[PDB]
Amino acid sequence: SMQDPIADMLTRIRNGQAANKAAVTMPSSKLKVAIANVLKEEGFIEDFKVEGDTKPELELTLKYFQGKAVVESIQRVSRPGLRIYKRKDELPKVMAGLGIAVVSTSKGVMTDRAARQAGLGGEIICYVA
Amino acid sequence: ATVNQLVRKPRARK
Amino acid sequence: NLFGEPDEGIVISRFGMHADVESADGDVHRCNIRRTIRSLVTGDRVVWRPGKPAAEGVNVKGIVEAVHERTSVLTRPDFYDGVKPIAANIDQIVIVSAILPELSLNIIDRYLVACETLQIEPIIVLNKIDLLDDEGMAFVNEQMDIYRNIGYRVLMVSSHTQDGLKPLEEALTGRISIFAGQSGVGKSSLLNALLGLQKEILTNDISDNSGLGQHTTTAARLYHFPHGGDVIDSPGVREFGLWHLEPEQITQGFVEFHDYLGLCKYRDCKHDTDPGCAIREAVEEGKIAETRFENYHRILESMAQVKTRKNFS
RNA sequence: UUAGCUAGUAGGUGGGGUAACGGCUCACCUAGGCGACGAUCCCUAGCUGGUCUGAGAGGAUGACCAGCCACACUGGAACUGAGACACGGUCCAGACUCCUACGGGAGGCAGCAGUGGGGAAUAUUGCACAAUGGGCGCAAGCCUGAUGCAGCCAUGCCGCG
RNA sequence: UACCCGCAGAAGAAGCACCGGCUAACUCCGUGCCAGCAGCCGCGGUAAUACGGAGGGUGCAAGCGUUAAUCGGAAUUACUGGGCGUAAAGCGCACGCAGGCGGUUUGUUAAGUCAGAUGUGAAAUCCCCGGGCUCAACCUGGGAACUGCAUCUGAUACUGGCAAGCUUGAGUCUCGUAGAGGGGGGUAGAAUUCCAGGUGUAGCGGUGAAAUGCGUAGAGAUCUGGAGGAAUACCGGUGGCGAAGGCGGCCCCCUGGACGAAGACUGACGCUCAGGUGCGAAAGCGUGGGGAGCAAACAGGAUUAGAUACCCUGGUAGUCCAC
Ligand SMILES: Nc1nc2c(ncn2[C@@H]2O[C@H](COP(=O)(O)OP(=O)(O)NP(=O)(O)O)[C@@H](O)[C@H]2O)c(=O)[nH]1
Ligand SMILES: [Mg+2]
Ligand SMILES: [Mg+2]
Ligand SMILES: [Mg+2]
Ligand SMILES: [Mg+2]
Ligand SMILES: [Mg+2]
Ligand SMILES: [Mg+2]
Ligand SMILES: [Mg+2]
Ligand SMILES: [Mg+2]
Ligand SMILES: [Mg+2]
Ligand SMILES: [Mg+2]
Ligand SMILES: [Mg+2]
Ligand SMILES: [Mg+2]
Ligand SMILES: [Mg+2]
Ligand SMILES: [Mg+2]
Ligand SMILES: [Mg+2]
Ligand SMILES: [Mg+2]
Ligand SMILES: [Mg+2]
Ligand SMILES: [Mg+2]
Ligand SMILES: [Mg+2]
Ligand SMILES: [Mg+2]
Ligand SMILES: [Mg+2]
Ligand SMILES: [Mg+2]
Ligand SMILES: [Mg+2]
Ligand SMILES: [Mg+2]
Ligand SMILES: [Mg+2]
Ligand SMILES: [Mg+2]
Ligand SMILES: [Mg+2]
Ligand SMILES: [Zn+2]
Repeated sequence: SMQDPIADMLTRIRNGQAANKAAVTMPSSKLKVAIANVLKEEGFIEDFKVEGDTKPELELTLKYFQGKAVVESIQRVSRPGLRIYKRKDELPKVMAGLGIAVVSTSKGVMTDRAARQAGLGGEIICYVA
Repeated sequence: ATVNQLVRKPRARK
Repeated sequence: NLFGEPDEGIVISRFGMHADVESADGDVHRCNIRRTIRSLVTGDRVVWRPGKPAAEGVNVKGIVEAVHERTSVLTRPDFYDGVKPIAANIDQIVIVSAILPELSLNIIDRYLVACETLQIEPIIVLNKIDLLDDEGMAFVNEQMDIYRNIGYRVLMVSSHTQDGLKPLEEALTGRISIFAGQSGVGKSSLLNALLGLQKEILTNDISDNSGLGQHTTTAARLYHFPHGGDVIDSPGVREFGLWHLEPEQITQGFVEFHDYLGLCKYRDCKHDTDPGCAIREAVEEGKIAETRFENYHRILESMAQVKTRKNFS
């Protein structure tokens, strides 16, 4: 059903980005905040707010160029049907280093560019292309 | 198509 | 390749990829055919070469190179098949029928029209006559007397009784004969009673229906008379190819109707809806039976229904 | 188009057993054991370090080199000895051939070549302990078809005219 | 022995395959779908660079072609990296075990994973830089590689386990509304056919046209009365219901799910499914009933070349119910 909520999060981002929507809403969680705040610090989105404490509702502000999609495509890599893990030197790049790869480690959620100074590996979340 | 289907039986090489 | 002596021999039968060729002494020797041959029929004298034996005394086939000219030909057209010759090089045909399953008269009439365009003399021969009574036999004899006034010889035989076989053989020697007829009219059994042929195959005989007849034996197999001449068996045929010529030739397809031409009112006549037809006056007089005249325009009205789409050679 | 398999089988006591633990063996006691994460049955196959192919992931295979296991005409058994259930040790049976005075014995080229035969197809019935390794001996020395070499085979790679 | 000095003179030392396109190279003659060629496409019956030969050339080279075999090309068993409306393919449908997977908050364990380190992954082969044999092949120094496995110390975001939860997921109650949902038992009226009676007369019936068939024992038609059988006009509509096949007169009884409103309440109780399990159009099969109409086989008449089919008059099995 909603068994991969991160893949449900990537579905709601990719649709409203392409369909010229100004802002989207989604059910919040701890892990969804730990991904959207990284995308806010990497220039892909604008802002996020939390609403509700018994039903946590996350909101995302979209971002455009001249009415053109900033996030052109995003790819869920690991999934509950097949888990993907890499080491500190087998971290894949997106568009040969242009896009970022969201990898959550013990030192929080960071990119593979940020995992060079950290020297860790773990679960690949999404290819932000 | 499903990876979990190939756990039971792999792709049958002719 | 590596062929033998060019010589003249008689083709026994036709098998598509190959043919059975009898030599000049009585040797069954199967051969294939040349690619440029337009047609090859049963009983056609050809130029052929018997290959070469690979093992000494054991050969497989030869080839049939060339085909001689035709004395006669039996061309009957068909829907979506075209004009196809069945047999050729013959002087006499014998129309063979039986009282079972049916004895029609329209099957008789269009072989008469065909033989008028081939200069061949057909002979009406009935089989299975032992099953009827003398009351029924006298009626069938009466219906063939009309076919006796028109000049065609009628010999009425039976295979399981051996009646009339000796007068059937006296007029039949020195010639080749087609035993034409429908399916299951006693074609194979009359071949057994005349020849005395090799009884170890002796035919394929399956004709068992509710009211019908079956065509089990194939197109034509060649054998020889004890006196002289050849035999040609015929398929069980229910077809009538009249795509050949004009209905002026239909008037020529009947013997006694020759002597009554040029006697009607007009110079052209349909002979059915035209006033004062002298052919119709001859039927009303009784010198021509009305069974033939009603079947005569049935042939002409069959040309109103076969002609419809189109066909040409 | 193999779903149930298994009674020394699974476990325990005690005796016995080998160099060592142990159903390895024996009596008794228990009724369990294995198995849809493939037990069991049938067929096929020596395996691995690797070679070859492929951008890689994968794919096909296991000759030469090296490591290990099994096997030494077929089958079974034990002795000897630190080490074998023993390629050129023995014993018994079967199969085949040889010798014979008819009663008997002899033999194991999957060692080097080499013959017969099979098959599309694979070699001289060569030389030497000079070197290396091993065996015996205090050493000298001897032995080594291991190996070092030579010939044949455009069989492959590479170089030149 | 390699090596080296010296001698004589180009003297002792080049072939095979191809030549339409793929794929490098074009003309000519001979032959006449014959011979042949060929891996594919397909060439040649009167002008063939494709056959045979010649001329000339191309690609290789002491080798050159062919055959057989493995992978690649082939993303053509698709993990990387394929599809399933009609190209081959979504079981007829539903329930559900094992298996896979799982919302949200916190703590804990560090299981999976990740970081570091030790030990190990024999040598040779491959890779990196060298050295050596006149060169190369080949031999060889050290390093890297061998992405493996085992152990210890770490980090806790995610996945797993435990613990306490939370409510939007999934459920429970009440008030309601719609429906051919299923099963069982009655009941109605047309129409069909049979039978009884009445009035009534020469054809009824059927087809393109006719015939078989029925009827002066009075058919057919009409009216009265009765019997049996099966189906439910109109309503009725890309209308409704059911997991699906499917389900239609009305009424009662039993019973199933679906949906909506207002709240209350349990607290992931869920999704999915190989074997297994049940339902599942009609035909047909077994036993015992039932019998109008329709109707395989078959009877009979037209059609026809024959009619076996079509058309028509009849007609059994079956269609009906129980099991
Ligand atoms: N009572 C009887 N039966 C006969 C007579 N002649 C032939 N038959 C039978 O009729 C049947 C048909 O004979 P057949 O010759 O096979 O017929 P056909 O015409 O050759 N058949 P097809 O068309 O297959 O070649 C056979 O069973 C044969 O025994 C006869 O005179 N009397
Ligand atoms: Mg016959
Ligand atoms: Mg013990
Ligand atoms: Mg060796
Ligand atoms: Mg070895
Ligand atoms: Mg041993
Ligand atoms: Mg032994
Ligand atoms: Mg030996
Ligand atoms: Mg040998
Ligand atoms: Mg041989
Ligand atoms: Mg070119
Ligand atoms: Mg050639
Ligand atoms: Mg020419
Ligand atoms: Mg060379
Ligand atoms: Mg091949
Ligand atoms: Mg592939
Ligand atoms: Mg495809
Ligand atoms: Mg299809
Ligand atoms: Mg379906
Ligand atoms: Mg190594
Ligand atoms: Mg080394
Ligand atoms: Mg090396
Ligand atoms: Mg060099
Ligand atoms: Mg009624
Ligand atoms: Mg509560
Ligand atoms: Mg039955
Ligand atoms: Mg009918
Ligand atoms: Mg029944
Ligand atoms: Zn006239």
